Amino acid sequence: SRVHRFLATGLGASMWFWIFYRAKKDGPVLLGWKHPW
Amino acid sequence: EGLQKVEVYERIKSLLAGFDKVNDPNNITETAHFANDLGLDSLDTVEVVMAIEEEFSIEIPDKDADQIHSVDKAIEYILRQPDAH
Amino acid sequence: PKIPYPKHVWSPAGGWYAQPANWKQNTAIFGLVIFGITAMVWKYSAEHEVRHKMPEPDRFYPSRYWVKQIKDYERAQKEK
Amino acid sequence: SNRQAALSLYRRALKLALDWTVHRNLWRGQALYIRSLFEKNRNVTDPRLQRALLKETEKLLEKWKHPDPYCPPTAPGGSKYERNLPVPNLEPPPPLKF
Amino acid sequence: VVKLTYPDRVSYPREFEGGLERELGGAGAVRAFLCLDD
Amino acid sequence: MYLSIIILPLLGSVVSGFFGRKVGVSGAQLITCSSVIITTILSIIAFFEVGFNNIPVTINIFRWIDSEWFIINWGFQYDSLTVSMLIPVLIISSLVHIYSISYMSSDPHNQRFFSYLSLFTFMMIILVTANNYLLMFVGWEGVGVCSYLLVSFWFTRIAANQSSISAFLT
Amino acid sequence: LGAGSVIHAVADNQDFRKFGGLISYLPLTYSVMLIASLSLVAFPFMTGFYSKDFILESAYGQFSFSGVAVYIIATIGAIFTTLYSVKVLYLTFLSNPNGPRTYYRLAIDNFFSAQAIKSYKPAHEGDFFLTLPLVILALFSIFFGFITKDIFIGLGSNFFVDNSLFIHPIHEIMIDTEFAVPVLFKLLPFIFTISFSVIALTLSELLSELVIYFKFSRFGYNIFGFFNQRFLIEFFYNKYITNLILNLGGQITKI
Amino acid sequence: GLQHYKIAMDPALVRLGSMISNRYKYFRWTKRTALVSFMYVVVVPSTIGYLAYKTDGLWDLRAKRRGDLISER
Amino acid sequence: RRATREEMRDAKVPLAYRDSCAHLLIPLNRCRYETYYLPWKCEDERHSYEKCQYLEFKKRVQKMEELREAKGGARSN
Amino acid sequence: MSLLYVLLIIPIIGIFLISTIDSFYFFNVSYYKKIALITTILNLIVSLIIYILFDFSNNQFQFIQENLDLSFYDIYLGVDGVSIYFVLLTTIIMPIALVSNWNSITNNIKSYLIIMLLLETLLLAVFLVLDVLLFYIFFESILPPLFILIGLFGSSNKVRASFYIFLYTLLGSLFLLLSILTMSSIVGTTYFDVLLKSSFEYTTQLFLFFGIFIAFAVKTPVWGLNSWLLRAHVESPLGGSIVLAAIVLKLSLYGVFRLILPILPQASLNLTYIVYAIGAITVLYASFSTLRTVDVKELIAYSSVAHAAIYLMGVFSNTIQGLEGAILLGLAHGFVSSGLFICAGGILYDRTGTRLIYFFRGLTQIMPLFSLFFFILCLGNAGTPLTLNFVGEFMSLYGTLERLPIAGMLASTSIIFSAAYSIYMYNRIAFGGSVSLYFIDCFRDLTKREFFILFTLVSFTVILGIYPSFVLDGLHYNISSVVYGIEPNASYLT
Amino acid sequence: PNITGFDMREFLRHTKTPTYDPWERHEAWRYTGRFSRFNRFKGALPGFGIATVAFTAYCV
Ligand SMILES: *P(=O)(O)OCC(C)(C)[C@H](O)C(=O)NCCC(=O)NCCSC(=O)CCCCCCCCCCCCC
Repeated sequence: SRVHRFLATGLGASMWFWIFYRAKKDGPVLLGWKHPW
Repeated sequence: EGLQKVEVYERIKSLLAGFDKVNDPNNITETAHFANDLGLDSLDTVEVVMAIEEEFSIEIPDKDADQIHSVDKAIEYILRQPDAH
Repeated sequence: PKIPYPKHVWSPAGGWYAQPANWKQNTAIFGLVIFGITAMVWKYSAEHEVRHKMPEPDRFYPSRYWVKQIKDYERAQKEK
Repeated sequence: SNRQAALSLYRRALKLALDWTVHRNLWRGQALYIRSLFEKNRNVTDPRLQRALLKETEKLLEKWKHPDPYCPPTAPGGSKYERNLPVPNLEPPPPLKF
Repeated sequence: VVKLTYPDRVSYPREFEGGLERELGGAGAVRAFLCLDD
Repeated sequence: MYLSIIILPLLGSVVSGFFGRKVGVSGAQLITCSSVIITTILSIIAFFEVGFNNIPVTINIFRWIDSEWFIINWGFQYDSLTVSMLIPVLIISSLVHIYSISYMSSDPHNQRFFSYLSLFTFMMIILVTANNYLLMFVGWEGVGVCSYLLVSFWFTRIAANQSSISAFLT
Repeated sequence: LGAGSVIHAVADNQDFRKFGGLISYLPLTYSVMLIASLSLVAFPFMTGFYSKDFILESAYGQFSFSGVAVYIIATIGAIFTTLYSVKVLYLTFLSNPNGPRTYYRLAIDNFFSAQAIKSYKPAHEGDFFLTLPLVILALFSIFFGFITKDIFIGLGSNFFVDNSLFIHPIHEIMIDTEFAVPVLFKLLPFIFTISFSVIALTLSELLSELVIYFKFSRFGYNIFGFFNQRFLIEFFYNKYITNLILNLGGQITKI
Repeated sequence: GLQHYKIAMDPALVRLGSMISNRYKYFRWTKRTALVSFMYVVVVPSTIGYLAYKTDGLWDLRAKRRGDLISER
Repeated sequence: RRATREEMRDAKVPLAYRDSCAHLLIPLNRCRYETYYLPWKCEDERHSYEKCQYLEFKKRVQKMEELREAKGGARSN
Repeated sequence: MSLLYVLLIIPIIGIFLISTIDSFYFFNVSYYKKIALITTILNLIVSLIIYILFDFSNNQFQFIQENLDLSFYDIYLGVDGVSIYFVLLTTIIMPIALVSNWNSITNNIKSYLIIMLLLETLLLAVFLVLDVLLFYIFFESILPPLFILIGLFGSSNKVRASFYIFLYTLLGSLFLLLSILTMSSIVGTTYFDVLLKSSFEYTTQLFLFFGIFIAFAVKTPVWGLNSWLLRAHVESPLGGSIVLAAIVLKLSLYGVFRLILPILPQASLNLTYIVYAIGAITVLYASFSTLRTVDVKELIAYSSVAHAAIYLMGVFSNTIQGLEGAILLGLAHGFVSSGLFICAGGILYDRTGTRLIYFFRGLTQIMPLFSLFFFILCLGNAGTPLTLNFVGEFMSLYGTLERLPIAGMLASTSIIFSAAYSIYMYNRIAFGGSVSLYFIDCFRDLTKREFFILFTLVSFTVILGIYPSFVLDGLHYNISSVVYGIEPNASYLT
Repeated sequence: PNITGFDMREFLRHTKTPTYDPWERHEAWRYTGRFSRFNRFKGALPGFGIATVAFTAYCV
């Protein structure tokens, strides 16, 4: 039943990647370093 | 499907086998009295019961915690209650 | 395990571990009833659904095919 | 008398400690202090203070009583207690005209 | 503690041209801010 | 369509609860889950239609109370708020319906159970889809009775009984 | 639902005092509950982040005494939100086992002679019907917040234009929520979330002594009991509300 | 007149029903008991009645707009 | 240019955004209507609307510079 | 011949039919119940023909008959909007009351059937007579058949109960009779059409109000006068209990629509604060005690005292909403009270011989059908929506509140307190454990008889709960006539 | 203090893993490789390690 581990890491892989990918663009916005435009 | 004779005897055996205060692991049998056969005293007996119920996921009431003084009675008492996991 | 229970106790919801041998055709028989009166509801719903703003023809709109309040309007708009 | 109840205090004494300290390796050494504490009063014989000794300890169990002690689910106070209860009377009802 | 130490307001009340008299139900209703006191 | 997402969850529950003898455990699950799933699919359609295109829709089946100035209808209004309300209600209810298929294969009374959750689903649509406050109170008291009926589902639990009283009475 | 599969794994136990380990035993179950908790604690760029965090800026955006006053109240509540969020994750998953052997006794070690067929039951996860809703909600708890942020929050969204949610211009705070608030307060809950969690990680499995010292102090004993027992509110409810009703009925029907 | 099912009639429960049934026969007038009878029969309804009288016709919501009062007296 | 009521009311914009800065809001509402409010297609004019709001905000906050000065830094709320 | 007199005589044929068969055919006791059951169904049919002909927008009394043979005490019959649903309710209940004791009555079956058939003729005549002396002649005539019925078929303390129902009713009525007699000496008659258009001096109205209110506060019953109800509604046989809680209780509520509202306008408007004090105190006290009641039948009986206060406050609200909801509440109360007595007095007491709630616990394990209906009936008692009981409570409470806010608010506690005893009774009997261990013998579930008298009773309360326009429609025009007051811009139009 | 010897400081002082004890053999299995501190935290963040590898690839 190794499919359970794949779903465990697969969702865990979908997460922790949506953050850095989004922090690459929206990260400078909420920090006040650069305005949204 | 439920708890069996061999299910409880060996499983409980691994509990008191870890005692460093018994005479020896080879002195435990089906009818091993807690005091006469293997070396335990009046206060260690309840300490064993604390272990038994914790690893059987049940409760041992004080009324029924005193008739329990031998491993033989442990087998018959637990099989009486199907609340065992 | 399985809890013992009386065998005389008639339940409308079934009883303790109820399942008939014919749980499928009976399920199919009941399933037709739900569908039958659902579209019966859908017919009455499609006939009484009243609106005031009309959708653009381009936009995705599933109800353009069954409801009346705009089907007549759409063909009325198809007159010029 | 003065013997059956004495073990009962020790039965709950270490059990009470475990329900306060979730990490039971802390509780593991906790029992030894409880154990050695019992061993100190070994050959106490006169019931006059022996009864009073049991009264005094019962006071501190209440003074350290847990807000909610652990109970297994299939136990009074457990989660699964009296959950799926079979009917006490399995025999069918007798012939009566009602 | 918060009452003695809390920041004052930063932005002025929004100025709405005409006071939104008509759109908010007429004169017989609560109006917006239009060149009033502050 | 908009009145259908009110009827389907009701229909699964009566067959699950009043004819659960005649559809069996697995039939009660299949009927009610499908009814919820079907209601789920049309709910997301209404969200795409009521909100995105900005068309609120009105249904007035018939009158409920009619006394002088007081005309309360069994009437339903979909607008931007109620389609948004019906998304979490219908997505989760379906998943919980599936989650209970695994959850309660050992519980005997499993088809009285699946009717209550589909009866809960019905009254939550009633609550949010109403034209008026009084019809909302039907879904209001209806989920309250559904909650009592579920809190004391193991009614041989005295604890469930006091808990059900507290939920119902509070 | 993540907790529900946990209860099914053990013999329907619900106490944290006998929970632990289960990392290898419930990999999928741990993964989803972490995903859910992160959105619950408003970890940045999650489904719960936009929804839960915006509140505080909206609370602070209304530059009044009450708005700032509840910002502290909400933040300290958010601090304790982190504490139990890791407490569920730690005690059930990221800690030493605290249950009996049967919860963790796998089949890798023999440990059995004539009972190899049975008696293992080492808290396996559920079947397809139990895990499918977990995965479905897991996707929503990650992405659904960002996708619909303009749908509901936006800045000048015209989604609610049939007078479904009426807002009066006299107390608009939407523009002040994004502009007038200082940057520190916008990211302040993020600072508290990442910080106050590690103290819990430090106080358990790293020291595991300060919490015990704080428990047994007379001042610390009652604060544990008082909060455990729900601020004694039900005590004040049963004795002075419902038992009062049950005795007024007793006085009327006897005297 | 018909016969019913067989019941484990509990004399303690049976006798408790007898006393509840027959309690009316043993009531007496006391300093306590007249005070209880006086509070719940006289004082309390007199309190509601006094408030009902004192606030009768006082309010009316029917169509009172902004700038008008709920009160009528 | 500024948006008059007769043309801006027909746009059906919220009450709180009926300000004179909503000229750029009418095209913004269209794009969300065009692409189901997806927050990765209307990025350009979304920023364009925030221009006027941000520029207005600075003019507004700079007004407090003399307003709270007249009160000697007192409490304005 | 008037259909109304058809309603009054068919039960007399049944009595005559029942008593002479023994001279025709040891005739089996089954036959006389067959005649009694059929006779009530015929009354139901006629009353249903009358409703299908009834006009909902006519002031004149309908289905009247020419007499032109005036004596000193003639019997006139009429059917308008307010009285028709009360007649409709009586002819619906009576078949169910006989079926509820189909097996429970063993000895004196002829006597039981004759009383109830007589009891039906007397009860319909109350809602049909067209003057106030006739109203009193028939509202007090039920006492001898009720006295003998209780002490011939009652429970252990039937003697005490029969003496309580007879001596409280007689006393309250005598105070009512002194008021009716004063009216007739002023007006010179009692005929509704003549008497309604007479006015009265303010002092006369106040003293006429008392006597009538003494009478209706005994028969409501309001708390403190309610001890006859706890005895005579428990010790009665089940059919008598059904008639006493579904029909007899509602004669006083109808007596406000003929004797208090149209002829004592000023008196009612100034004495409402007394009535609402009594009514709110009644709701409040009758709820706390029924929370502590051990007799299962007495708990159901004494919840009627709780609900009868709500519709008593609705008829003194001078509001078209309160008056209508009051009739709806007393109409729905007849269905739910009837079912609850069937559940307690007919289904538990038959099987167990006891009514002590101590002996009952977890019947849902053994009685799935009984638990079902006993749950809808408990919800209706709690005024849960989808039930006509809810619509009556809601409409009465709005009227009570709109007339006197503090009293309606103190009445509005009923939502909290009626659910308290209705669900506390439900979880103690149906739920709360596996089964009571005092049952040394397993119980059969509902029979087909039990399943059908309950199915009807909850059917009426539910159907009229989704669509109460069936009753509300014919009530509107005639109940408009019993309001008192005017608007500054709609009075004296010229 | 009390007739029974019970010191709060001494009670709290013994709150540690004891050097000697008759119960390690029954409680040793918990503090092994299956539930060691390093192995417990081996999968605290399941996909974090894999995600970073893909993240760096996207940047480059
Ligand atoms: P075996 O050991 O069974 O023989 C027992 C004998 C018969 C010797 C008895 O123990 C006996 O007669 N002994 C003398 C009297 C007695 O009962 N002594 C036992 C010790 S009493 C004592 O010392 C009082 C305190 C006991 C410890 C209480 C601990 C409670 C919990 C503390 C922590 C709470 C917070 C976690």
